[PDB]
Amino acid sequence: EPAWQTRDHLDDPVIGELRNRFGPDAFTVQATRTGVPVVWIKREQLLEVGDFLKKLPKPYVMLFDLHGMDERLRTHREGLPAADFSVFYHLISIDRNRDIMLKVALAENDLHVPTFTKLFPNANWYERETWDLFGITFDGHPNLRRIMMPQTWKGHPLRKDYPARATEFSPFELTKAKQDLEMEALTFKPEEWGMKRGNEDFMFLNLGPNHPSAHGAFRIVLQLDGEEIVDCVPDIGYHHRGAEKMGERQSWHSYIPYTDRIEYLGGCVNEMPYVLAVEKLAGITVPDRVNVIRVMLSELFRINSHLLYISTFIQDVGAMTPVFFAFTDRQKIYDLVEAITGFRMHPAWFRIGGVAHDLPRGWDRLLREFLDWMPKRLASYEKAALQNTILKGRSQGVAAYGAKEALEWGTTGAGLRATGIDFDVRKARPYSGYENFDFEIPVGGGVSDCYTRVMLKVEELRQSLRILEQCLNNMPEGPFKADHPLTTPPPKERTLQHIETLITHFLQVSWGPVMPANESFQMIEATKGINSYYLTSDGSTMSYRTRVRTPSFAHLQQIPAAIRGSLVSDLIVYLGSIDFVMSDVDR
Amino acid sequence: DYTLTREIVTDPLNVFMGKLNDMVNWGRKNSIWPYNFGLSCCYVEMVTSFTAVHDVARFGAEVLRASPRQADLMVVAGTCFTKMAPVIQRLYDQMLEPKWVISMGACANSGGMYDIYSVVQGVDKFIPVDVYIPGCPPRPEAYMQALMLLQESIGKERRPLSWVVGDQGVYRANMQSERERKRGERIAVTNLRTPDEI
Amino acid sequence: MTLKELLVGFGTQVRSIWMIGLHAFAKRETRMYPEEPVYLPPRYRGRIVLTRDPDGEERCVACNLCAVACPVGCISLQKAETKDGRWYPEFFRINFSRCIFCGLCEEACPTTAIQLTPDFEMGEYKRQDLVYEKEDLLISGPGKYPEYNFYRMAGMAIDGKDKGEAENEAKPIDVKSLLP
Amino acid sequence: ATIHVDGKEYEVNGADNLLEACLSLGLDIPYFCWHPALGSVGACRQCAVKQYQNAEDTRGRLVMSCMTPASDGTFISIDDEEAKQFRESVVEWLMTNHPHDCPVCEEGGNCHLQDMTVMTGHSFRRYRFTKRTHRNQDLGPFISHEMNRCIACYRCVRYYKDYADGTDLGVYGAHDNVYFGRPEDGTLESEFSGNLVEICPTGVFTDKTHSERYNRKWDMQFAPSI
Ligand code: SF4
Ligand code: SF4
Ligand code: SF4
Ligand code: SF4
Ligand code: SF4
Ligand code: FES
Repeated sequence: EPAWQTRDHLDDPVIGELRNRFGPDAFTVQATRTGVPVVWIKREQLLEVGDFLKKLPKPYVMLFDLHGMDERLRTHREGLPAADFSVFYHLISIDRNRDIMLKVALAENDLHVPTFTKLFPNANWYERETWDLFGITFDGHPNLRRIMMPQTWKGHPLRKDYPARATEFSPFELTKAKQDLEMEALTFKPEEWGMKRGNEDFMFLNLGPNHPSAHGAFRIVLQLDGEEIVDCVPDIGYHHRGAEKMGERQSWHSYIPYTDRIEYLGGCVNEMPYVLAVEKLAGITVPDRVNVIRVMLSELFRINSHLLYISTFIQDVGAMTPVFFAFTDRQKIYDLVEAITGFRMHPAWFRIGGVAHDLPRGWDRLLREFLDWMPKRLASYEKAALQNTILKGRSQGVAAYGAKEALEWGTTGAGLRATGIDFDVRKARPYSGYENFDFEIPVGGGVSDCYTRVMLKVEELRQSLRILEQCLNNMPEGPFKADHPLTTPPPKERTLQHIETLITHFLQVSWGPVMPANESFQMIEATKGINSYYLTSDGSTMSYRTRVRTPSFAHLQQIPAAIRGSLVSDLIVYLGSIDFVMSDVDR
Repeated sequence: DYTLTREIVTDPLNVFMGKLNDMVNWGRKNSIWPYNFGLSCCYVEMVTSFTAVHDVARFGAEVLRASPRQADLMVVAGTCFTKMAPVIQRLYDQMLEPKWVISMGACANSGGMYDIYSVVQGVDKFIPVDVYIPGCPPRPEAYMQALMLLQESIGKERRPLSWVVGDQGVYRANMQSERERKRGERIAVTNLRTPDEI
Repeated sequence: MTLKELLVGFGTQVRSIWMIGLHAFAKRETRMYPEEPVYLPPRYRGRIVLTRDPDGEERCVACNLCAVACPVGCISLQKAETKDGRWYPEFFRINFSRCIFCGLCEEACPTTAIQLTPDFEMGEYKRQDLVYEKEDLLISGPGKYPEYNFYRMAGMAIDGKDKGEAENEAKPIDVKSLLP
Repeated sequence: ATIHVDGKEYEVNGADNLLEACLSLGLDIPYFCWHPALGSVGACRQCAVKQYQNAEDTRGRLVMSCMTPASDGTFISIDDEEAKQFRESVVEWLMTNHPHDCPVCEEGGNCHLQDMTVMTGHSFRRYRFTKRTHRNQDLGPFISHEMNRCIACYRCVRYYKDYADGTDLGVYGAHDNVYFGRPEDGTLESEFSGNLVEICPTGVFTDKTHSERYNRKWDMQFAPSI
């Protein structure tokens, strides 16, 4: 049986456990191509089901995702409950190496769900974004405000009746927002932001919208006792691009450039889960050469992103020299990526069923030159900066947390493995032929400090260099695109001389490829954490729903829980040690 | 041909005042201080241009001040989000004359691919722009080429030497476009290398 | 702090001093732009052109596939026809203030007319001049694909190519022919 | 009437054939020669589905859904492997002589033959021989004629003669050299000859008035008018 086939996962132990606990009539099993069991739970049993999953013998300990879906226009809902809207909760059991998607159906008028923050604290920001974009109210939430849009925003943008296009610019609302920005400090109250007792001792300090580093530009408001942060709430949404609304707005093939800019240091890494999920929707099993090419591009971009993260951390501590040489190494990587894909940072090169072109003649020479170049520069940067005492003193012991804090806040990537949990997507749930590569997953001792995360990313850099050596030495000969009818686009020469291939190309670049009505999911290990795409197709040439789960959202939500009681400089080196971008946070 | 900001007015430029304006223009183009403002991807290529492989510093534009009062040029490199547009406007208003604007990339040019509810469709909707770079992102040498374009536009603009005498309006030359300037050599291109090689 | 920590710190700072000095004694890696031109690979996605066939006519048949494959929607064209039946664009305009240089239009061209060329120097003073028209895009040669001619593939009759003169096409047999 | 399509029970009209009954239920069967306003003649042999004698039957036979009535207790399968291969083979046979004309064809993006080519899943050409060619006629100021694109689905002659009672359009020749059109160059004399541009599933008969200032269907702004 192919891995993309529609399955209900009734043989999974959690289905039998739920049947024995709540009864067979309490829930509905939906057969999808997500690869996880999808269970429709009644709204009044949601807290009981979540607590039962949290108290299992090998329990579901992390809320991976939480969002909503506008099911008013969904024409193919066979076997599904009646729902104007839906809210899905994606929970992951690391011990079981499993996951389950719970779905709550909602009517149009009765658009309220009980809060999930009593079970998982990342439900705070996830439900804030669900309320912001769908208007679904979560009862018992401490502060249910808009997290992506400003507070003075009319309408919820991810609803189907909201206009996706840009509204007409007027200087009146810009001037009003400028006046509100200038009056924001004098008219500040801590009750809206969720703070308390602003005592006559604490100061309230805003960290500025603009920020002079590559991580982005965002605001954090600090409640301070002297120099100690007693509370903070991050102000995000300044980098919202409406990427999911664009997923509903673009075809399957034309959304790939929009996948590139979700996290702009990732490129092909961000391209990977989208094309894998669309290939699950299409029933495409890509050949081995496609898998090795995609793995090579992903590892090159992972090395690029990790080099940028290490150099920016070294600069933020105070040593500004090695970011220049790191950018020279990034320029070598950009030379190879320019040769292969034709672009530097957003290649837009992965296709549904393959890649846009074949590997150019001379890719192996440039890869060999880069692989000879890298280790001496890595050792030079490590000995010049990362072994120096001042950066170690500034980084060690700053914003540490254990495995429980990483699990309850959905922390992924270097932090989660620094807490001693060996959970990598490339090993636990293999994708793109990652089971044919000999590489290791570096981990930590149980405390995720700044320095531990930086050194874990250095060891990930070395492992990605090993994977790139394996890609260089063993590159299969064969097709760079699948032999499926839904390979978009078809191979170019057969398009240029065969009429049926020209017909397929004509109807796939113009109207778009038709994916049959199903739901697919793909989870990959990104450069900054765990990145997933969740695609709902209604049978058309555009995505009915494109949900992008990013790790940076979870990390910025974990920020107040780990920095509470620390200093401002500790906060800025924590910001430098997370490996996030604001486009990843706000999408 | 020139245009005024206090309409189209011809070139007004005694020879000593002309040489003084020429040396003021020379000192202004050869010392351009960008502002450290980051929005999106295009700022990553901006700081790529500032690094060692590209070395913006040869143009004398590496000083890279962190306060807008000390900056001569504002490079809007990224998307003008709805929440970030008042910040951009306040930052540009914090600047002092003379102040020029380089729009970097498709987002800051026109909104780019993001014709979306939360993005202002071009930074020229609310602040005046001097140079535009197409790209997503522009490569660092394209930013260098825009820096030279701004230098050319600076070197033949007329500004008051002081506030005590002379005309206090600004004169920016209606420059010939790069498209019609380079059309002579761009159309003459016949063959290019096939994409199957390195 | 402790004396051992102080001595280790002084050693690490002196080591950083020596390594930065040795970086100073190294070889420069700076590209001398604009004096040294930037090397770009042949498939680099820069400035867009419209190319010609080896016979000298423009390759575009105004089929509007590139305009609909554009995710930005920055291609506008209209189909005109010659008296001999050859399709061509009456106008072709690209808003380069909007284009993200992603190459989906070149990927969607069935005649390989639209082509992204290795050229990045495209800065402009006014945004109105970033709308390139057909007089600014059509070049004198074939570009990256030097031999492909769509009208040799097609079964439509144009000037210099009648029915049955295309490749893999037989001569037309009239229904009034005497052969069975 | 009761039919069972791929193990799913449907209630249909026994006076209809299986193609119109299954298209009314939303099921997708490729077809060329059948039209709702014209009837079933079984020409293109494209609408094949596998019919079984009863519920406990595994062999079945490939039948034309347009030619088979939708009688009570009828067991058919559309997604059967043999039927899918046969439909892809029909599209493959139609693709042997079809010209490489989609960019310069006014039916591109509006083509039923393109839709049925994509729906059958046919995108690989193992035919390496020549394609037959036909000369075009002048049909007047409204209808443009391009006989290379014909798939011999007989819709034009059926509509124009059996429906519209026209006399000046017919079918000539035999075997694969079948030609559709007028006996000589001249204006199409029927008052309803413009419906050929939507009756023809290919780009043979096209709108010349639209072909003067042509743009594809996705590029249009449509309104429901009178
Ligand atoms: S133009 Fe492209 S590279 Fe620049 S900010 Fe926008 S999406 Fe990023
Ligand atoms: S490169 Fe991409 S954005 Fe630019 S015109 Fe082509 S399809 Fe549109
Ligand atoms: S896809 Fe090619 S032939 Fe078609 S309109 Fe565009 S440039 Fe012209
Ligand atoms: S009739 Fe259809 S398949 Fe034939 S050339 Fe025209 S669009 Fe293409
Ligand atoms: S000309 Fe058109 S309608 Fe007539 S038989 Fe041929 S494909 Fe069918
Ligand atoms: S539609 Fe049945 S054979 Fe043509």
